[PDB]
Amino acid sequence: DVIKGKDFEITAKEVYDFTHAVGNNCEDFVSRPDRTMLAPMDFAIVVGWRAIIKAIFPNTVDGDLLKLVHLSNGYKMIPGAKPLQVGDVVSTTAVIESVVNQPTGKIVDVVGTLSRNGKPVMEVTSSFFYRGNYTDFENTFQKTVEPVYQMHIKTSKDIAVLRSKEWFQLDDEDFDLLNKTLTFETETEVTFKNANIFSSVKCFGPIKVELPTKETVEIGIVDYEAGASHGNPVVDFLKRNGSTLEQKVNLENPIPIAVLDSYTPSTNEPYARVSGDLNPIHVSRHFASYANLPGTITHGMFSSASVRALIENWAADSVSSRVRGYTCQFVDMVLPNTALKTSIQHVGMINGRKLIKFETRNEDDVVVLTGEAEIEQPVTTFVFTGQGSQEQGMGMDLYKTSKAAQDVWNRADNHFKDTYGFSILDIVINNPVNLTIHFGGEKGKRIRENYSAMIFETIVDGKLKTEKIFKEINEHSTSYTFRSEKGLLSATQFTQPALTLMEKAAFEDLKSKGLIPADATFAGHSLGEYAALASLADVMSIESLVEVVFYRGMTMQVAVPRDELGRSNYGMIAINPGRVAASFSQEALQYVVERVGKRTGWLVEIVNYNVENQQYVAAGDLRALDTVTNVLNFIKLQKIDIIELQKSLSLEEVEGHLFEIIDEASKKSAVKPRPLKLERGFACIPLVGISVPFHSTYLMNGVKPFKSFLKKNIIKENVKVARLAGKYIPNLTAKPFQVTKEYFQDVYDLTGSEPIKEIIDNWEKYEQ
Amino acid sequence: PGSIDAISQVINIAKAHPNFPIALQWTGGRGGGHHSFEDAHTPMLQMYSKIRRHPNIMLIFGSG
Amino acid sequence: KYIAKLEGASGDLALYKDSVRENEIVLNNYNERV
Amino acid sequence: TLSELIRTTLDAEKVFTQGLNILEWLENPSNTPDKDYLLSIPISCPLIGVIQLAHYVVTAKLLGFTPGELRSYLKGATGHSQGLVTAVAIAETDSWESFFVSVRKAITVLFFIGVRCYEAYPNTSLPPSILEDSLENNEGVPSPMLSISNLTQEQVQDYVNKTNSHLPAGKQVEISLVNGAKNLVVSGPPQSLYGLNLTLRKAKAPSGLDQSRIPFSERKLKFSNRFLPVASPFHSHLLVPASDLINKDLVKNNVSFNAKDIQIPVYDTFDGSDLRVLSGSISERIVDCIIRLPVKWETTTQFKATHILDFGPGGASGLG
Amino acid sequence: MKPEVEQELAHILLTELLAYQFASPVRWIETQDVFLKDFNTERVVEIGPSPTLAGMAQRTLKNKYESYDAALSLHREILCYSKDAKEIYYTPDPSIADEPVKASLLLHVLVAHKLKKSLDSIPMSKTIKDLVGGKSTVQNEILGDLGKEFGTTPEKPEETPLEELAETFQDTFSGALGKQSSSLLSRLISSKMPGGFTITVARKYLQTRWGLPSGRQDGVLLVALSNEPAARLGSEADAKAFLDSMA
Repeated sequence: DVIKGKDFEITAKEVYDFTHAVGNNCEDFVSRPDRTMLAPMDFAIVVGWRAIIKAIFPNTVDGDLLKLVHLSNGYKMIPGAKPLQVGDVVSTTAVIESVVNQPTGKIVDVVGTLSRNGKPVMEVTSSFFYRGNYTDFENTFQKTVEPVYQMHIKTSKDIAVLRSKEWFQLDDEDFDLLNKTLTFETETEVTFKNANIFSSVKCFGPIKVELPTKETVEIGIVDYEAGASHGNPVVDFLKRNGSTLEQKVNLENPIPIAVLDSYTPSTNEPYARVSGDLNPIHVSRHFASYANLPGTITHGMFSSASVRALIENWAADSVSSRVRGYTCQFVDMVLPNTALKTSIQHVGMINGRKLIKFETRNEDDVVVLTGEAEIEQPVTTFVFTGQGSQEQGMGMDLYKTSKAAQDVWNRADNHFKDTYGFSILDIVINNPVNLTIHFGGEKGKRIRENYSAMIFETIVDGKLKTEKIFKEINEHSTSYTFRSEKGLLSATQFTQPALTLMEKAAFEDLKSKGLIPADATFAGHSLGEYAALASLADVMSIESLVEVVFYRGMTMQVAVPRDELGRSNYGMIAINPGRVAASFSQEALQYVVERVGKRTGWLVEIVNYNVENQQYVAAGDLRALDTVTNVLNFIKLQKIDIIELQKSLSLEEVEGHLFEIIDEASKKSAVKPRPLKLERGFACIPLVGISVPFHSTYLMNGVKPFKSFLKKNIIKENVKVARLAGKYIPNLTAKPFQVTKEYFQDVYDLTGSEPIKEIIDNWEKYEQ
Repeated sequence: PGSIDAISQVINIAKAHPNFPIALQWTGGRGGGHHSFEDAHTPMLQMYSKIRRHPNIMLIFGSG
Repeated sequence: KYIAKLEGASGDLALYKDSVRENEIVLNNYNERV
Repeated sequence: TLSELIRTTLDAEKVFTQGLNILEWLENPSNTPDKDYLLSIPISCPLIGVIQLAHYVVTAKLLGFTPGELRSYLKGATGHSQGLVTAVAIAETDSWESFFVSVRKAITVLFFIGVRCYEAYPNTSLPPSILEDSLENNEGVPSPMLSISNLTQEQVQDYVNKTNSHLPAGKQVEISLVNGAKNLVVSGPPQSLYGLNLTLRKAKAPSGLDQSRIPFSERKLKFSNRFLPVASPFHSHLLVPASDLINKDLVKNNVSFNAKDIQIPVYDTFDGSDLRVLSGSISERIVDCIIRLPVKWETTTQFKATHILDFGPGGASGLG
Repeated sequence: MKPEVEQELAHILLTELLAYQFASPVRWIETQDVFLKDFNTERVVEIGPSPTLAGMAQRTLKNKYESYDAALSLHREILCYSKDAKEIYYTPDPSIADEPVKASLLLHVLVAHKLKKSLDSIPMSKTIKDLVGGKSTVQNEILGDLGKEFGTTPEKPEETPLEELAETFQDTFSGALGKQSSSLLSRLISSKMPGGFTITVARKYLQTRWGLPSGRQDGVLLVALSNEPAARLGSEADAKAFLDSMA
């Protein structure tokens, strides 16, 4: 039966006392004003003690409590809950896990459950050892709570195996188990007969299947019940055939973090006071000598806390929140005034949580303390790079080594061959100059039809036009050829997928090595945006991803008429506001650029708001770009401080003057050779090979084909809300991804979408 | 002397012959002709203490 | 060494540069004297 | 008398974990506590006073003088930070029997200063990335007191206003000790003092430079910036809540200093004035001279004399 | 809201979000100013072949997050994938003729012995006030030793590196040990366990077995002073193997 302790008020007093007892000097437990005081996870034992220690007391568990040995104590913060604040009221709930008779004595396992406002907060796991010889097999049992096991059903044999198992009781017998994901929430009662042979094995718990809608439903019961058995059949089945939710992944080489000297105090009195562990063998010498001990020993739970404080210091960088799960094995006992030598090792990861393993020795170089510590990564944001930076064989060093990388590239490459009839690898590795796609054979035909169906929409003097890309390609075409001057790798329908692949590949390696936090936020610059979504929320398959990115590159290439050769009348330039003048700011470029495009009539706009007063990018008309670089060349050579005579001297005579300054650079750059070579000057640097004003208003037209293509390659049942909500930051709406009215509204205010507005008009689809 | 290190050398000469008078003609960078990179004040403030330990040193200032 | 260490990475680099530039002027006198 | 003051004071035994049986700590070195906890301020402050009083004893005894005779040959006396209390206690002594009643006050003062300032601002664990960086940048173990050699008071005051401009009220740093003309000590949060040390490493020369062929006004400054091995910011606004609680804990422990009992001038550490010429309580001034008010040592060592006796701790590292 | 519909909305929402990302500006200001401020990100990881966004994040914090980061005591970690692989993957790297004794060797030994440290843990390109913990009594105790050892010292010798300070003594110094080093070697043989054989009998063993005259003899003894054993070793036979490793 369950033990409940008194609800415990945490006070600023009791934490302050406990920290100085154990010697934890972390900032989080000090009364700085505004930023409330935290309580350590060590402090749970002070709360837990009254309930936990009660478990070993009953008549049916009969032991010489003088010869009790504290074996192991483990903390485990449940996922999501915050650690103990100073103001918290904590309910304790102690369940005994295992009473077991071994030859050397009886082991008692206790599981505390701290409760804040009715929510579970952390599990306190203690193991206790009565020395002696006990034939107490009647009052001996094992009620454990087994962790959750998940099975991916792939084959027609996986289903047939489960149907052979008596304990696989479904609600619906006919239910389709193909391509589904079962999750098994399992506990198990065991009673004993001997030290080896169990008298009654009982294993039960619900069977939930992962639905496409992110939440699971229970449609299955485990119902195993046996007599004289040897082992738990159900669990051993789930070990081999299924897997845990969380996979531990060891590093190639363990890292010594630090080797530290924590010392035991001269007396055990001050810990006994705050803890409630008044055990006489720690304090009174005559009691100690009766238990055959080498004198008054230092508390087990003191040593645990003391080492944990250094783990907290040297792995969590003086932060209490990051440490998630701490266990502590007690090998041998510890005298006062002893010099403990604890070595700390970072050994592994588990889905973005560091595995710390420590080992504490005394002067005599004898093992005293071992244990494990699950510690969080710091608060993490993944940001994915955009266009520009692309070399021959980028990330191919990573392709050779990482299994996860090999998966990404090849599966994409297999699709490029089977749908668009080229090797994206060949492109990256070799960077050829001419590539010829051939449409011969049944397989060739399907690739040609895939080139045909590509469309875009440009405004041609009157109205919209559903003109297709690749005018040459018809039902009678055999070859199409890609032509560049340097190499295909820098022609942006190749740049873009390669860049996207490299980043995704890199990510999946980190995911395989478990270096990714669950609560990571993510965004991406122009292109990286797409990779980010495929990376952290599995929005598209690798298959469906590179399709879009390829199509993006294609629609970007044609949206501008470039009649002459590979030369349009559009481009873009990067600006450094700092270089021209020390006062020239954002609000200075927003005037100049808006005025040059209102005056000349030529379209020029800011497209990249990258770094404040250091890196902006303006795209548009090459005539209008030669003006802006010359106007910015003018304000850098005059150096006539703008804040001095902006509104302070000449009120809106800037507009008259800026025009006069425009119309001697505007009427000078309009008489140039038609596809004008752009040069660099003092602030404005041209982006080489960039010919398209992407992120401008000019290409608002060619969206309907791009949208309709996204609709084919982004299916509804591939979008996890939870793995996007307040983690994903788009480029359009630089606010956390939320599914709320004010978000939908903020989009349409920039967008003008009819599918968005028809949702705002009846936001009352709260009722299914 | 031009530098801190040169004052030291003069001192060591005064230690060698404690009975012989030595005119310590100090010159900063501010003086005319072949001049050092040293402020007039800074090195004297440093070295005055150890200079006046030896009586035979007659301390003379120049440069400007 | 203090050039090659900082060149791997611009204040407190020109002050190393004219220090080794100055030593070459004094060294040019030495081997001329030799 | 300190073992007494543990039980006499409300919450002392939990601050004084490892006791204060200093008899056994010296007579048997194996029972001695750690070198990390002795340096903590509630146990450090009074024991350093004890050492200063001890040096006064071993002086007086080998002369054959009573302490009343030794103080009489003194023209004056003063003390650096916490030595000031032990200075006034030396002014009060008359005989070997009426010595131990001054020893009882130098302790009360140091004891409660140690305890109540630990309550007001205790030192916290530092991020090891900041710690490791300061060790290889050769600055000391990060601590609430930061020593700046070889800079003018003016030069330091420029480099704190740069740091204090980016700080809110309760974390600003201030010049705390003015030891020499070019020897300063700044106090504040160790976190903030690291941020000050960032600014300093900019304007400092690498030590193996030989600046001998650079004009003087373009030379980089060659100075030493490093933390002090202390556990509390003395003479800081951080400890002002401690000030009120210490005066209150002198009253209940029957301890005050009177102008007529002290028979030599003891020099104020901020004014350089005589403490004998106050209207108010002397003890209340001595607190503020340690806790809040800075230490202009130059204007403190203003007296003309022939000989000065550094009983202070350190010896060659001593104040003298 | 029912998760079936919640799904439907998100799916639609994200669809137009990407469609219209394409044709509306990148508001990377408010992107930066959300995860830096509204989430207090302790670690940004740029996944990409070049550190473009690292730079953009790095210089945004330089501009307007000076006052904010310090106000929360918030340590920030800026990482790119390509450059800072090792911090992200958590895989750092391990990391015979007679000659009078050099002043460079003798200087190193006198410093190493006073600091209770090994003959390689002291690098020569380091000032005396640097490799001392600022103790100062240790500082001037070393300067007190160098005053006894070499005689005349430069001005502020504790501000010039031991490498630079070695050549200054090397000029006016020649071979002869002197006051301080002899007294330390006087302790080394006496206090430790050449139990029977004194200075003279220890000198003759180096000269007979290895073949080292007077100048080479002193240099081997100085290395033995830096590698002082301090454990009560038994006989001559162990003490012969001590002088073998030091040679």
